[PDB]
Amino acid sequence: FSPYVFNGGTILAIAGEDFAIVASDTRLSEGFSIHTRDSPKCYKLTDKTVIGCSGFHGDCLTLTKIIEARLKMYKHSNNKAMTTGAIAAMLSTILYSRRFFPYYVYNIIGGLDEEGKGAVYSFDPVGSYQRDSFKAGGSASAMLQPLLDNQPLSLDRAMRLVKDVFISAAERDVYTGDALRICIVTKEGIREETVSL
Amino acid sequence: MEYLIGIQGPDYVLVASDRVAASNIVQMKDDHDKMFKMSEKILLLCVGEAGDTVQFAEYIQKNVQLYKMRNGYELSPTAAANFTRRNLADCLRSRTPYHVNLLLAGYDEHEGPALYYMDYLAALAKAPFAAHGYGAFLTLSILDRYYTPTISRERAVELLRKCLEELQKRFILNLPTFSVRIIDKNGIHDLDNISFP
Amino acid sequence: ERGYSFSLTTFSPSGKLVQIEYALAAVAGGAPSVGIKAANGVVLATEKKQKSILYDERSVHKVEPITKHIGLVYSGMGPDYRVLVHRARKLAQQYYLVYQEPIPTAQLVQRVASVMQEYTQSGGVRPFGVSLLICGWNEGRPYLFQSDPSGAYFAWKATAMGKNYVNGKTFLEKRYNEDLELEDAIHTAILTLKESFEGQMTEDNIEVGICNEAGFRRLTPTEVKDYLAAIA
Amino acid sequence: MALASVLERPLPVNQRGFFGLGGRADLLDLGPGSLSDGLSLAAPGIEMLHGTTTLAFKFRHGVIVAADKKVIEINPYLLGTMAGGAADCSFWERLLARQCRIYELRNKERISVAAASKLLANMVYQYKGMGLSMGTMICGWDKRGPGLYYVDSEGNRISGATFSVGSGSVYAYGVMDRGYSYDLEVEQAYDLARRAIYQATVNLYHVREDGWIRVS
Amino acid sequence: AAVSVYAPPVGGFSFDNCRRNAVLEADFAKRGYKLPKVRKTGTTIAGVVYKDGIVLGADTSKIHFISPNIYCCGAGTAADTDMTTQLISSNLELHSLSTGRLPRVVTANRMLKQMLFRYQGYIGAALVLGGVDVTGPHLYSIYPHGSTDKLPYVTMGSGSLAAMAVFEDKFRPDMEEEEAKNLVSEAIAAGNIDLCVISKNKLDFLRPYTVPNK
Amino acid sequence: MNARGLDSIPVTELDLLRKGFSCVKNELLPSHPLELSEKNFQLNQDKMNFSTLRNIQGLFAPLKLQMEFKAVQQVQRLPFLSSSNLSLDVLRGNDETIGFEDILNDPSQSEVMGEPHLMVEYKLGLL
Amino acid sequence: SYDRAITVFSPDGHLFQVEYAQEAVKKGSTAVGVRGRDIVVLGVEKKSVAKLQDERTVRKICALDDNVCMAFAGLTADARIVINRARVECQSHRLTVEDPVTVEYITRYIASLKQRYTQSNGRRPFGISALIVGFDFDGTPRLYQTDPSGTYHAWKANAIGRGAKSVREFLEKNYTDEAIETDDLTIKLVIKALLEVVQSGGKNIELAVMRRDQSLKILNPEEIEKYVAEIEK
Amino acid sequence: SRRYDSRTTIFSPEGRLYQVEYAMEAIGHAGTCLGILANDGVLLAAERRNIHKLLDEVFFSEKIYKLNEDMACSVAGITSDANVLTNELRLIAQRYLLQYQEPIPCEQLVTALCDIKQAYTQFGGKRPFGVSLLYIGWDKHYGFQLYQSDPSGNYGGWKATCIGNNSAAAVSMLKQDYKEGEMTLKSALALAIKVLNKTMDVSKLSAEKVEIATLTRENGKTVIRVLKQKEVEQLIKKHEEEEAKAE
Amino acid sequence: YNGGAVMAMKGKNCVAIAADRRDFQKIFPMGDRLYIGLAGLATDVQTVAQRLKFRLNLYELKEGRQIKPYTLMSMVANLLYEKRFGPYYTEPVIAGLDPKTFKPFICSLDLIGCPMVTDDFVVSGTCAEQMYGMCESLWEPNMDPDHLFETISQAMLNAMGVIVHIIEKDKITTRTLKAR
Amino acid sequence: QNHWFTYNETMTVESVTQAVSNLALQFGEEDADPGAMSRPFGVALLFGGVDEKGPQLFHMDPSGTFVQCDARAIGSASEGAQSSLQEVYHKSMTLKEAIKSSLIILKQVMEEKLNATNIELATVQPGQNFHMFTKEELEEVIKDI
Repeated sequence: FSPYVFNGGTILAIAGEDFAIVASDTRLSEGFSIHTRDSPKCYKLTDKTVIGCSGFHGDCLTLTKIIEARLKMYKHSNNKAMTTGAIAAMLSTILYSRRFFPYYVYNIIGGLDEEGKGAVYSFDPVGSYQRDSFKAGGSASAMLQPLLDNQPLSLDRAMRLVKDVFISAAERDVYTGDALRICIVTKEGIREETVSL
Repeated sequence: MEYLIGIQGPDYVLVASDRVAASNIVQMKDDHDKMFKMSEKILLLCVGEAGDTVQFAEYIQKNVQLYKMRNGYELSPTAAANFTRRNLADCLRSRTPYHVNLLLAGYDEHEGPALYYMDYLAALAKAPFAAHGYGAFLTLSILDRYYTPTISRERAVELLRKCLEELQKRFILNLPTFSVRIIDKNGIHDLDNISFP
Repeated sequence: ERGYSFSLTTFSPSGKLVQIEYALAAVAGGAPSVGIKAANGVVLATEKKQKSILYDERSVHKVEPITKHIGLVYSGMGPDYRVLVHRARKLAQQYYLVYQEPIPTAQLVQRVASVMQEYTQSGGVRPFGVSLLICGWNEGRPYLFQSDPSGAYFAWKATAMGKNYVNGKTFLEKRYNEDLELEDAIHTAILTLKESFEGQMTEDNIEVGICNEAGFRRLTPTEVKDYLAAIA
Repeated sequence: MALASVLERPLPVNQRGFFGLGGRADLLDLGPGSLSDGLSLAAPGIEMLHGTTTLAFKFRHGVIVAADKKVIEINPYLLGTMAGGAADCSFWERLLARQCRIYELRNKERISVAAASKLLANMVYQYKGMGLSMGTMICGWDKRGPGLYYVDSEGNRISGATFSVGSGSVYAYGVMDRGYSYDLEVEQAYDLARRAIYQATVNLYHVREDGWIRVS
Repeated sequence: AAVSVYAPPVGGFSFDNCRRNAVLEADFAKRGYKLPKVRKTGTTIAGVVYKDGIVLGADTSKIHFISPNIYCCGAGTAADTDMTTQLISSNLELHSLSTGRLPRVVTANRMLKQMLFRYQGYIGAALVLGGVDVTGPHLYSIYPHGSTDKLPYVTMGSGSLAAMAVFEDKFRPDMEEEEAKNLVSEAIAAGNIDLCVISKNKLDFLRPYTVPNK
Repeated sequence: MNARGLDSIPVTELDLLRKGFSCVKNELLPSHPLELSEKNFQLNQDKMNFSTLRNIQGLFAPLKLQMEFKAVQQVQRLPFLSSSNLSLDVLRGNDETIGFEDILNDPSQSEVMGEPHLMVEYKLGLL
Repeated sequence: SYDRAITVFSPDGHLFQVEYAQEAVKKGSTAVGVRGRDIVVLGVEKKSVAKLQDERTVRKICALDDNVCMAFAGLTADARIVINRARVECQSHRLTVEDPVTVEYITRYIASLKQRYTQSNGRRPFGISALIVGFDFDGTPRLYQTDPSGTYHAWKANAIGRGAKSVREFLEKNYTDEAIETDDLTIKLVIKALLEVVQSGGKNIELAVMRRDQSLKILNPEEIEKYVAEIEK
Repeated sequence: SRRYDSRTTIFSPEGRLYQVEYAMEAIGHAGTCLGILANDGVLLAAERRNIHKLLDEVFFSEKIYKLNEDMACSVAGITSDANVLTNELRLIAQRYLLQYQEPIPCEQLVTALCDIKQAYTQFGGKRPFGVSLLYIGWDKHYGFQLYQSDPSGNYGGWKATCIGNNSAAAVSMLKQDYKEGEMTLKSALALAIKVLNKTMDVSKLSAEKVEIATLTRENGKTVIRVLKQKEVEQLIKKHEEEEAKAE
Repeated sequence: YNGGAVMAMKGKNCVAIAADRRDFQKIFPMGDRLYIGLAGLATDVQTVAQRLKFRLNLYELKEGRQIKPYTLMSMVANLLYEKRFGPYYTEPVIAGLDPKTFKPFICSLDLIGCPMVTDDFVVSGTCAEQMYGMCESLWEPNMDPDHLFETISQAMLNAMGVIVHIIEKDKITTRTLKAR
Repeated sequence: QNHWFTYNETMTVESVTQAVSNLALQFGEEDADPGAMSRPFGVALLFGGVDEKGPQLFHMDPSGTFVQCDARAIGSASEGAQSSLQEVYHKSMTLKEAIKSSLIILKQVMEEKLNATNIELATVQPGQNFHMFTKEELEEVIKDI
């Protein structure tokens, strides 16, 4: 009885001077069979932060629910909404709480900071995290990171780059979905649109 | 592979040990002490798995010091040996992978000098001389051949040197130096180290 | 003063405990019982509270055996007597299981008294209102003990307790001998019980049990009647 | 429900939804909790530092530590190094920093190097054999002068004037053993550390009276 | 007073030497040494139900005592058999003292079964239980894992096959005492001999119970 | 059936001489299959009786039994001395049976015992 | 009224049971402690002497560790429990931190233990007060006092027990930097302070003297008589 | 007064523990016990209270108990509590012997028991033990010793003391008849006989009213024995002859 | 690890008990004329001896009489059955004289306490069956203490030094022997 | 420190005051957690700090309740000190004159002589940590008041 099951996915994050981009595919699968062709992996936490996770699906659902409950608790106790760095530290502590029976989830957090600039954090199933400028995760991260490394930008060119990166990665991967979702975090709020693949 | 040798005389107990650390991932210097001071006229020596001998010695030393402070006088060597034997037997059953070998030496005004021996299964015996380590049986044989109940303080160190060199000419190189201490009616003294070119 | 007569865990200014004295007073208001140690046996006698024709002889008895060689009788409360009897039987069985030999009388008395002492030192309970007489036979030597509600036990040669026990004690002092036998002891026990009796004694209103080298035995009503007719 | 409250021992029988030997009792409490902190009991890819080399030695004017981040700034007056599991090192050294701050607040005096190393060793010794993997060198300066200790997950805790752990440990250790000297100036010490770390195959720290600084 | 004690201790079995012995036995077997073993009994036993009593047989005593009307025989590990028999005998004596009359066979059977099931078959003790009470003669058969079985004749031990064959060949309901004794003797010899006879004519069920001697 | 019974690693963020010689890994799993079963026999028996009694009769019976147990178990000696447990045994029904807990390792003659004040404080919950 | 339960406030905000507990300290033998520059001196006066007694078993000055001492005044049976707990804690602190214990740390532990017994109606407080002296790891002498309520605070020279007001006034008048110049001067100052209440010195006085980097030392009647004679000269 | 007597956990307005005072007052009714220290032994004499004509003599002694190979004790107060305390003392001695493979020192045993006695005067709901003890023994650290304990939980070492009924007169006579450093066992026995004779005003002494125990060291071993009626009668006769010669 | 061997046999108003020398003590005295012998793992030998001494001292203090051999083996068996799962590695042997009737008694037990009482001799160790035959051959009913001494010495030697204890009503003699 | 460890930030004065006040609420229920205290605390506290909303001042009461005060005085002479504060406090004022006014009120209310040794003073400012005045600073500020 194996309590772990691998599900496909691929996530990305680009940090700008006054914006942040988080994108992911929309497929759920179990290697051979296809569960659904419509399942976004990007969840909005507050008005200035977005989280994207991939891996075992049940662990992802439990992690998102726990994160939302903790956000509500903090808002009630401290009379203000908590920032991106606090979310990152709290998530690291939550992840390390289960060192001897880990969550099988890879997370990427993107959003704005206090000064109003983009911020991107990448984690590991145990809890180690660090701040980056751009990060790729999921199954196809190994074959996608060198492309980004060999290739800050403005919003339009970053979107163009994101679109070409996913269209190139989907044709060479067996877990990429039939649709691509992009979430844009700026000072006026958050907006998102779906691009067919 | 660590070494432990002890010889009892008429009114003294000569004790020797090596000063090499079991280093496998960290580069250091061969300056490590395997001798612990339980009281003014008691010495205790431990070899075995790293990370347990020091804790055991610290626990025993703290208990002996507490007894002294609470009662106003000191523990006899025999009482200390029985106390540490019971403690070692208790600790052995709580940690299955566990290997520590003890050797207690002390002096008393009434019963005179004494030397005790223990195995890793917590069996206590009183012997004129004892050894631990690699060539334990060979060292015991040569000491039995060359021992005399009326030995002198010098002849003891000469016999120690003879045993070490005779082990060298047959088994292995003992590059680590040795620290020599002697317990008398005055206290614990320090002698010059034993080394080879 | 009545300020110290209510709580069990309070010392009087004179250094006295009053509730234990009241428990002793409760003991001294029950039916009489007599124990005499002869040269080769021990006899226990007592009254019984039924004294009626509707009582069933096989239902409840006052003289009870603990082991093959130990028995006892009480004076005071009965419900408190039953629990102590059960505990004594359990302790004897435990001792036999551990040491593979029957328990001596002194050890059993010590352990029972230790059990009874616990209820006289904590608030929220009351002391046992009963007193016990234990007889035995070990190494060819009879024994006779008495245990107080306080948890204190004495070794006796002849004693009485219950209603009108001072007169019984002085009667026994007047007519006790150190070289008696079992039959003489039984006659003396019946006489000293008759001293405090009010009605006509029959074989249906007293209980007698003896203990010699054979074991502990409770006398049948026919034997009690025969003994009673002997002294007239 | 007042009689059940008096018994100060909540059994599953006294609760609601109980039938048979079990019932709808283990499926009742499914909330996310209120407040606590505790590691889970025992039953993927874990990031580990493999190709990293570190170096540290102490002399008259302080402690110099170099590496190829890979150095944890515990305090303004305390320094640490990671080797092995990154998550374990970060978590336990954060706990050590919190403990040091508590000590300073309580006693109005900074903690010593020996006490900090002992605290870290005691924390990591409780989980021996569970799977933790970490190796740390702790640097600082206190009322007794410079200090240097080595702590790992196996319970080892030793003190010395020269340490080195990493892939190129042997070469760098030999170089700085050949070039070591207690009565050494700061410039010559910098040169020796740079040469050793170069031959091992660049960061550089220096702990002083009043906190550490970064050289390059 | 010890400085490492927080709560009062309790009684019962102790599991302190479990892991130590577990590794020590493996090491000794690897290096080829010998350790003390447990004494065992494997002599054949039997029993039969005749007209008005029970006949138990054993080969060389080995017939345990539980009550004036109940007896038992054991096979397996000697210490476990002795301990279980003694505990049941003491409990039944307490029961008889409290209730004032001789006990029943079913009570002993139930106590033994519940004990053996509680200890999950780690206490190896196969027993043959027989006795007579107010209802009549009874005979049972208990096993180390806690499963009983009521039969008119049983056999246990190494040579139980021949004894079972003899019983199957020459058993008849409601036989005489001498015939039962001869049958038991022959069945035991087919695999000295000790026989225990519990008869209804030597027991009185209309008198108060008194403690026997031992 | 009474003998068959059916993430607690806190971190201090809510004396080493007192406690020692213990690791989490060894106490993660039992050493013998009969260890936990024997250590928790009375608790399992009480739980089984409470379950059957609650299912057959109602809530009142187990509550009354627990109330009687709690009331009678408050008049004992202080924990550094040995008690008799007379009335508790009478209520529980163990006043005429002998088990292996009574003849093996007499608790009244234990080989270790700690300080009085320490035990009284530990029982009260302060330590 | 309001002075029979430990956790009941008077209408003016008074906890009378703790004050009554403190009243028991004011009946014990007087204790004096003076802090010098390289020495700490403790002095206890003998309330009475019985010729048929062993003086070794009635001492009121105890050693908690290599660098900590203690002197009390109050309930003798209650003092022993606190002393034993303090000794165990002193030995246990070294097992967690290699450094030796500090006087402030051990005073805090004792005060917290004393305070733990004034929080409930099921137990009564400790009726003792203590004076703690010693040397720190870096070599700084200290002197502290503890009360049954659970409060502690440092001093330069203090006196507890019966007849303590007069001794405190004398110490206030006669304490100066040129009086603690040397060990002999400090010892003579302590003896002079104790002589204000003791009817005859030498027989009703005991001193314990601790120097830096040294163990506790108990002076004997010969030395006490010699110092008394030198003072009387 | 009568307001602060309810329980043991109440402080009087001047800091007094009336319940403990009453418990200590409870000791004044029991029999008289004595203890004298000599150069070559220690002594312990007690007065027999059970003197009824119908009592039996089954036990080794009535008030003298043996705790160890090197110690003994005498009680005065409530027999029920004395039994519990004696059992606990024996258990403590055996525990120390098992731990250290050496006999327990007398002061350590006394302190261990006094802690238990003091624990009952602090936690409410319990009642303090109304017993006093006298200990004698030999030890390799200090030799012959004599201690005393009281219900408060206090103890101290003495050279000659007395507890029980009429203790003050006995202490007063001892304080003037005991000479330090020059007492032998015979002198101690004579002094004990004289003091018991003076403090027992019931009647003339008889050998069946007192019991005397003697602890001495003989060839690396400690021997504890109870003197017999013959020796007691000789001692009483010698004392009476001395008194007659005095006048 | 060698285990050793402990042997006991009885004669006429006298008993004997012997062990192997060459190194740990194997024979302990439990009374005036009562002895025990333990063979097996050294640490278990020491632990069993110490716990047995604890229990025996408490018993004798509480009841005030000398213990008898039957009660001693009952206590030993009760102590050993405590470890039915994970037992001590010892095989005790008990030999002594009654404190009142002065009657010989010998016994043997296994590692979990199954007693065996004989009338000629008992043998324990790792080589019991090897020397059982020679013990049977050399035994004779009703020997004086001397003949008992030579018989037990020969039995131990023909099966490395030995130590022999001879227990009589009055005196106890201990000797050490060696084969040349 | 727990909040810093978990969230990598610093608490606010209101949050700290609330966290402290959560402990003073529980009393009178000994059947709850054994560490609970059976009687109210007998101490009043004043909290002062600087956070995102600027300098703050809070007051906590043995009843377990807290509010925010622009100027509060507690202790023996609380009523007189408060009456004097109400006549002098105004919003547009500086730290120096706040110090001077508080010292003047303290001198008025104390029964002893204000001599820069029987009082202590401390301030917190935006950009500077908690700071306690030394002897020289106390003498300088106590001169000419």
